[PDB]
This record gives sequence, structure tokens and C-alpha cells, in this order.
Amino acid sequence: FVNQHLCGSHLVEALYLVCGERGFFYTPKA
Amino acid sequence: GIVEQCCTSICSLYQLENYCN
Repeated sequence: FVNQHLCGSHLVEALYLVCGERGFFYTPKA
Repeated sequence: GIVEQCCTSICSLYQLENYCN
């Protein structure tokens, strides 16, 4: 599920699944 | 940034994990 174009909610969903209990930062304008 | 790497181009596990805490 990670090896594709991931935009918007699809990208946040991937970060969520990948990072688990570590959590993540999402910064689309950086 | 992540949009350039994962949205406008193809994402990777490697790159996603760069944004984990």
C-alpha cells in the first residue's frame, strides 16, 4: 500500500499505518 | 516535502518512515 502515489487522506492513512504507536508528522507545505 | 515525494511522485516505505516520530 506504500508503493504508489499517495495524496491527501490516502497519504495520512499510510503514515498512520506505517508509524503505528510512534505517530507521525504531516507537513504538506514543507 | 512529503507531497512532492509521495503524492506527485511514487511513495516508498523508506520515505514514509522519515515522518514517524
